[PDB]
Amino acid sequence: GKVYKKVELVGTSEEGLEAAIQAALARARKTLRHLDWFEVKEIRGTIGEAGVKEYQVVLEVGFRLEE
Amino acid sequence: GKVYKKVELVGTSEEGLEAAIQAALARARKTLRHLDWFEVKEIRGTIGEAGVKEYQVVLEVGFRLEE
Amino acid sequence: GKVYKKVELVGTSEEGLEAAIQAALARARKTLRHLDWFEVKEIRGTIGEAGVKEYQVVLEVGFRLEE
Amino acid sequence: KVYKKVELVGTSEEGLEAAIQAALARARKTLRHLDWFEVKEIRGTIGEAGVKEYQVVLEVGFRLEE
Amino acid sequence: GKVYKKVELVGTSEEGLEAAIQAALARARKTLRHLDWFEVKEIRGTIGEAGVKEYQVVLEVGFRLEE
Amino acid sequence: GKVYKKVELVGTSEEGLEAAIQAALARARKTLRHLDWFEVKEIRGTIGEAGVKEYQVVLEVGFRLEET
Amino acid sequence: GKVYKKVELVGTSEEGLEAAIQAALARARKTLRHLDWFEVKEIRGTIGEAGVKEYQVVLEVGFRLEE
Amino acid sequence: GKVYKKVELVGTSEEGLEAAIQAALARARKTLRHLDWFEVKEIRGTIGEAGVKEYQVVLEVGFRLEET
Amino acid sequence: KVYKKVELVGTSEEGLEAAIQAALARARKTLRHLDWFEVKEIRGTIGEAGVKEYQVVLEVGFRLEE
Amino acid sequence: KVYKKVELVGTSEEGLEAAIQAALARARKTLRHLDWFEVKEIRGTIGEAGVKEYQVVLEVGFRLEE
Amino acid sequence: GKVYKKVELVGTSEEGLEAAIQAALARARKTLRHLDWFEVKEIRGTIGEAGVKEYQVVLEVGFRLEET
Amino acid sequence: GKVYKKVELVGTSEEGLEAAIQAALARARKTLRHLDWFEVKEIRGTIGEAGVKEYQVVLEVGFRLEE
Ligand SMILES: Cc1cc2nc3c(=O)[nH]c(=O)nc-3n(C[C@H](O)[C@H](O)[C@H](O)COP(=O)(O)OP(=O)(O)OC[C@H]3O[C@@H](n4cnc5c(N)ncnc54)[C@H](O)[C@@H]3O)c2cc1C
Ligand SMILES: Cc1cc2nc3c(=O)[nH]c(=O)nc-3n(C[C@H](O)[C@H](O)[C@H](O)COP(=O)(O)OP(=O)(O)OC[C@H]3O[C@@H](n4cnc5c(N)ncnc54)[C@H](O)[C@@H]3O)c2cc1C
Ligand SMILES: Cc1cc2nc3c(=O)[nH]c(=O)nc-3n(C[C@H](O)[C@H](O)[C@H](O)COP(=O)(O)OP(=O)(O)OC[C@H]3O[C@@H](n4cnc5c(N)ncnc54)[C@H](O)[C@@H]3O)c2cc1C
Ligand SMILES: Cc1cc2nc3c(=O)[nH]c(=O)nc-3n(C[C@H](O)[C@H](O)[C@H](O)COP(=O)(O)OP(=O)(O)OC[C@H]3O[C@@H](n4cnc5c(N)ncnc54)[C@H](O)[C@@H]3O)c2cc1C
Ligand SMILES: Cc1cc2nc3c(=O)[nH]c(=O)nc-3n(C[C@H](O)[C@H](O)[C@H](O)COP(=O)(O)OP(=O)(O)OC[C@H]3O[C@@H](n4cnc5c(N)ncnc54)[C@H](O)[C@@H]3O)c2cc1C
Ligand SMILES: Cc1cc2nc3c(=O)[nH]c(=O)nc-3n(C[C@H](O)[C@H](O)[C@H](O)COP(=O)(O)OP(=O)(O)OC[C@H]3O[C@@H](n4cnc5c(N)ncnc54)[C@H](O)[C@@H]3O)c2cc1C
Ligand SMILES: Cc1cc2nc3c(=O)[nH]c(=O)nc-3n(C[C@H](O)[C@H](O)[C@H](O)COP(=O)(O)OP(=O)(O)OC[C@H]3O[C@@H](n4cnc5c(N)ncnc54)[C@H](O)[C@@H]3O)c2cc1C
Ligand SMILES: Cc1cc2nc3c(=O)[nH]c(=O)nc-3n(C[C@H](O)[C@H](O)[C@H](O)COP(=O)(O)OP(=O)(O)OC[C@H]3O[C@@H](n4cnc5c(N)ncnc54)[C@H](O)[C@@H]3O)c2cc1C
Ligand SMILES: Cc1cc2nc3c(=O)[nH]c(=O)nc-3n(C[C@H](O)[C@H](O)[C@H](O)COP(=O)(O)OP(=O)(O)OC[C@H]3O[C@@H](n4cnc5c(N)ncnc54)[C@H](O)[C@@H]3O)c2cc1C
Ligand SMILES: Cc1cc2nc3c(=O)[nH]c(=O)nc-3n(C[C@H](O)[C@H](O)[C@H](O)COP(=O)(O)OP(=O)(O)OC[C@H]3O[C@@H](n4cnc5c(N)ncnc54)[C@H](O)[C@@H]3O)c2cc1C
Ligand SMILES: Cc1cc2nc3c(=O)[nH]c(=O)nc-3n(C[C@H](O)[C@H](O)[C@H](O)COP(=O)(O)OP(=O)(O)OC[C@H]3O[C@@H](n4cnc5c(N)ncnc54)[C@H](O)[C@@H]3O)c2cc1C
Ligand SMILES: Cc1cc2nc3c(=O)[nH]c(=O)nc-3n(C[C@H](O)[C@H](O)[C@H](O)COP(=O)(O)OP(=O)(O)OC[C@H]3O[C@@H](n4cnc5c(N)ncnc54)[C@H](O)[C@@H]3O)c2cc1C
Ligand SMILES: [K+]
Ligand SMILES: [K+]
Ligand SMILES: [K+]
Ligand SMILES: [K+]
Repeated sequence: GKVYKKVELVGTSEEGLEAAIQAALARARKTLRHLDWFEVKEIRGTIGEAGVKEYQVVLEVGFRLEE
Repeated sequence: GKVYKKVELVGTSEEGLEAAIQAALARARKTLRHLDWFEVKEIRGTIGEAGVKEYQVVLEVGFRLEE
Repeated sequence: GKVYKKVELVGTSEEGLEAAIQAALARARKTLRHLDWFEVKEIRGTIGEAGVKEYQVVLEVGFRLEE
Repeated sequence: KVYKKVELVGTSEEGLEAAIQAALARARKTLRHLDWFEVKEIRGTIGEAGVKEYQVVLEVGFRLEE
Repeated sequence: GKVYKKVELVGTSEEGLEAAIQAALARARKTLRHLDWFEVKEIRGTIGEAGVKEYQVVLEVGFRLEE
Repeated sequence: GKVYKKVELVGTSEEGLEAAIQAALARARKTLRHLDWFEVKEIRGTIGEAGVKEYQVVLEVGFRLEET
Repeated sequence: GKVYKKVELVGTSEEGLEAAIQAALARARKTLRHLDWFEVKEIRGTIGEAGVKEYQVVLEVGFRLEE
Repeated sequence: GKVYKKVELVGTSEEGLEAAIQAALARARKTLRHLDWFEVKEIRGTIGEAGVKEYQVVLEVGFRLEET
Repeated sequence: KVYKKVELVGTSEEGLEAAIQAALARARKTLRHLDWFEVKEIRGTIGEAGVKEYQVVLEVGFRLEE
Repeated sequence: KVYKKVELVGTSEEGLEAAIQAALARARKTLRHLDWFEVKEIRGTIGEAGVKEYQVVLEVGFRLEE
Repeated sequence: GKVYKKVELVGTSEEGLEAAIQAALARARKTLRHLDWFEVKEIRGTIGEAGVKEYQVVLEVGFRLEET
Repeated sequence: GKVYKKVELVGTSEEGLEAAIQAALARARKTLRHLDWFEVKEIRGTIGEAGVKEYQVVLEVGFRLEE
């Protein structure tokens, strides 16, 4: 039947988790078609003078392949 | 001693992670008593024209059983 | 063929590990029939003035579903 | 929407798909809005002729009424 | 020495597990050369009116990279 | 009380998953006694010109050991 | 070369996940130097009349050791 | 240097966890040499009319192999 | 509130509970506000009479002073 | 910034580091802004003289162009 | 079809990781046949006055079993 | 009986894996007594102009606690 592919991306944001996820999805849309779902694999980040410097959300993005 | 039960629910929200968690907990309260804690097992979601379509947070909800 | 169900319970006891497991199984028997096996998922607990206060054993209890 | 996941173990002497079908058929007896499943484990018992009973442990997700 | 690459695909089929796996490998062959092995990561699916609707097998496909 | 042992085998077959599992169990039967249960640890395989070449199912086979 | 140490902390907040993470990082800065990165290990929490009572984020905080 | 081997056994006992572990170690001693350490992999069991029927502790037993 | 988790390995020739008690007793010597523990691993050494030393690896959580 | 992670398996008859270097060298052929790697698995093949080929499965992270 | 078996061994060496892996494979060769692949499960070791004393690599060794 | 403690360190080195492990153990010895064993949790690193820049080995170091 249909076949999907999953790519692993890492979105980042200085503001929050949702923002980091949205950033990765927005970049994905630039070159990928038929984006369907995502799975968060890891949540990490860097530390700076303001506490969190960058939130880094590692996720798998699943999209349908064309035939 | 006391015995607790853990049920697995999936809360969803178009707005964010916390909202999805709160949605699952609110639904849990409708039929379950003595809700005590929760554990997030997975964070995933669907993708749409606005990026994230639905955030889906899979969690275990622990509550005390009556004797 | 036959179908079984697994429920997740957390047995607790101030006596010890075995007692915590037994507490969960005793409560399970109150509303579940055809209890067959259990699987320990986690062993944890609270700390008191002189050591372990309450042992908490998270387990899955498997039982056969009726007709 | 809020979904719930229950854990069932389907069994069958025939094969993996049959074991999964057995669990879903029983789920349907009392659960509405069945949507997806996830296989957690595949195991089974052994007899003189090899596999006696195939056992598929799965999580079944369904939408809760609101 | 040689270097291989692994891509993550989700093969789907309404026929069964093997068919889902075969669907993923058939699509992989369309754009990937020197396909060598696969590893199943997850088996899941959707539910229909009378049982499994679509089987979905998440797998990693390993292939040798060219010069 | 009783003690069981678990051996890890990889059954293979060009036919399918069930056939691969059965191949491992058939082999275990040649030199082991009291085979009771199995647990699938991994499912993988090789690829050929027609898709799956060989299905490979990694499993643990549990059997009862004879009493002292 | 350089050597880092990782400590496990649990930040809490009644308001959200990011707030809980920031709380742990702020406490870490009180006694630790050279804070560099963090990794979320678990997200859980307590339940109250308002739904979530306390969000609890378990994280590893990595920092460089001095020589 | 030295090489060790690990075997997987499931000790059982109606008495408790420690007893189940001891049962597996006692059995390992019958045919193995240089038993050094063990690691509990899983704790499970069967259920009877009075709660736990049989405790089952799955463990890996590590032992030293004789030098070449 | 902010908590910290440390990893200790309690040991005892007696049993699992005794091993856990040993780790908690040592934790109490230098750590305040001990609240909970989580068993990470259960292992041990072997002697001529079976278990020599039971070893319980656990994480101990305690509240940090503010 | 947004990064991407690809999974490669480097191999070498020499050792672990050489296997890792092999994967990174191939990655560099088509991927820009290579930043970090994570070893997922270490395995290999066996021959008459022991290890034939060391195989290191790793994830390679790189920054995507914006 | 064909069936393989996997044994778990811990190779050790004061020299390094590769040497530890090689030690386990050399030992496996003494009593096993058709050794085909290995998988590292864990890397650990002991500590001495000069840092690492003994490297210990836990691995699974897969080999083909003879046909029925 | 005896009680041991495990600390998590990340040894780094531009020389190789063993060197990274040795760096962590050398630093550990500076403030920890009765060092006994170590367990590798992760192997990772940074990438430079011609390959691995810095190897980073995350490990747990176990040592015996004193009276
Ligand atoms: C392994 C697996 C895991 C899954 N996990 C989840 C989960 O966690 N939650 C969940 O709710 N569902 C999940 N799904 C279901 C998934 O999100 C889809 O609903 C399902 O796979 C059906 O997809 P499709 O065939 O319609 O693909 P689609 O890609 O939806 O099919 C064509 C559609 O693509 C749209 N499209 C075209 N260009 C683009 C573009 N550039 N970007 C985006 N869309 C575009 C078109 O408008 C068209 O309607 C999962 C599926 C699989 C296989
Ligand atoms: C395996 C396990 C994991 C845990 N993990 C955590 C954790 O991550 N974080 C943490 O802080 N604690 C955790 N706990 C502790 C837990 O949250 C409780 O504080 C503890 O178990 C004591 O619960 P209880 O017996 O007071 O139950 P309770 O259910 O609190 O006992 C009775 C109480 O129920 C209340 N109640 C009645 N009806 C309802 C209702 N409909 N909804 C809600 N409450 C109602 C009553 O007002 C009454 O005070 C965990 C406990 C276990 C066993
Ligand atoms: C995924 C899976 C994992 C398993 N893991 C293990 C394991 O770790 N260890 C192990 O040893 N086995 C394990 N088993 C086997 C299991 O424990 C059973 O032996 C097996 O599933 C067969 O169960 P059954 O059909 O006989 O069920 P049963 O529940 O034994 O069938 C009905 C029985 O229930 C009794 N019963 C029900 N309610 C009552 C009551 N109120 N009062 C008195 N009697 C009552 C009846 O008298 C009757 O004999 C596992 C099975 C599966 C499917
Ligand atoms: C955590 C999570 C993981 C997911 N994983 C996957 C995945 O792996 N693959 C994938 O493809 N999708 C996956 N999904 C998506 C899922 O399959 C659904 O498509 C999605 O959740 C939307 O469901 P719904 O609200 O339409 O529910 P539905 O349950 O579809 O809504 C009501 C439907 O129930 C039917 N119904 C109720 N009772 C009966 C009955 N007795 N007999 C027949 N029909 C009946 C009605 O006819 C009606 O159409 C996932 C979703 C979540 C939240
Ligand atoms: C990390 C890892 C894990 C592995 N896991 C397994 C496992 O689970 N099971 C197992 O059995 N093996 C496994 N292997 C082994 C693997 O399957 C290969 O046998 C091994 O890597 C050697 O591959 P190769 O260099 O011969 O590649 P190949 O891809 O076999 O080399 C080139 C071949 O590709 C053919 N080819 C390419 N494109 C086409 C085309 N379009 N039409 C026709 N022919 C074409 C050529 O004719 C040529 O013979 C694994 C290997 C690694 C590195
Ligand atoms: C850790 C653990 C996990 C388990 N998981 C499961 C599970 O997933 N599912 C489940 O249903 N049960 C499971 N069990 C239960 C198991 O399958 C047994 O039913 C139970 O342990 C009782 O075994 P026994 O003492 O009767 O052993 P045995 O005496 O070995 O039982 C009789 C068995 O011996 C075999 N046998 C007899 N003679 C021979 C011979 N000459 N050659 C080869 N075989 C022979 C028979 O075919 C039969 O299966 C589990 C048990 C344990 C301890
Ligand atoms: C195992 C591992 C995992 C990693 N994971 C990630 C990741 O997920 N994401 C990522 O982006 N990077 C990650 N890194 C990289 C990490 O964040 C650093 O960028 C890198 O390790 C270099 O650190 P450093 O030597 O400069 O240390 P630094 O501590 O940055 O070196 C000295 C610096 O400390 C500053 N400093 C002094 N006092 C304090 C204080 N009290 N609090 C804070 N800073 C102070 C000084 O101003 C000075 O510039 C990881 C590194 C390792 C080893
Ligand atoms: C991967 C790994 C993990 C480890 N994990 C742990 C751990 O969790 N905890 C820990 O404390 N140590 C652990 N160890 C250390 C281990 O227990 C040994 O102390 C160490 O490996 C040194 O062993 P050895 O070379 O002295 O072996 P051996 O020569 O096997 O040591 C002497 C042992 O032989 C036994 N023995 C002698 N004759 C016989 C006989 N005739 N029949 C049966 N047994 C006999 C003795 O009872 C004694 O235990 C681990 C080692 C490795 C490699
Ligand atoms: C990530 C996480 C996981 C959790 N998991 C669980 C779980 O599995 N089970 C569960 O039941 N709960 C669990 N909890 C809840 C936990 O046990 C506490 O109930 C909760 O964190 C609230 O702690 P507190 O702020 O009251 O701290 P406390 O430390 O209880 O506050 C101060 C207390 O310290 C005592 N104290 C300080 N020094 C000493 C001393 N030397 N001797 C004696 N007493 C002393 C004081 O008497 C005082 O009562 C968890 C919490 C978190 C954050
Ligand atoms: C999820 C995650 C995990 C991480 N884990 C770790 C970790 O384990 N350890 C750690 O230390 N850090 C880790 N990091 C941090 C990482 O290594 C980077 O330091 C960080 O992501 C910042 O990268 P950058 O934006 O500067 O990208 P860069 O790619 O460094 O930015 C552009 C650079 O690319 C170079 N470049 C491009 N093409 C070529 C070419 N062909 N040849 C040579 N140079 C070229 C340019 O010269 C330029 O300097 C992690 C980061 C994330 C997001
Ligand atoms: C679950 C699984 C995982 C795998 N993972 C990998 C992987 O990670 N990487 C990879 O490259 N391949 C992997 N393989 C492939 C594997 O290494 C084999 O290439 C493949 O299974 C084919 O084996 P065979 O049937 O030729 O066996 P065999 O007949 O065993 O193959 C010949 C082998 O026998 C050995 N041999 C012959 N005579 C002797 C003797 N007298 N003493 C000792 N040894 C002798 C040779 O040295 C040679 O290696 C995997 C296979 C499976 C089933
Ligand atoms: C959970 C667990 C896991 C284990 N895993 C392994 C494993 O993977 N491999 C393995 O082989 N073993 C393993 N072990 C065994 C471990 O390495 C020890 O051999 C065992 O715990 C016994 O330790 P001990 O009590 O002798 O401690 P020790 O620390 O050996 O006791 C005190 C010793 O420290 C020395 N010392 C302290 N500071 C200094 C100093 N500054 N200068 C000189 N000497 C100093 C003293 O001279 C004295 O001999 C494990 C043990 C446990 C509990
Ligand atoms: K958030
Ligand atoms: K099948
Ligand atoms: K006990
Ligand atoms: K090395």
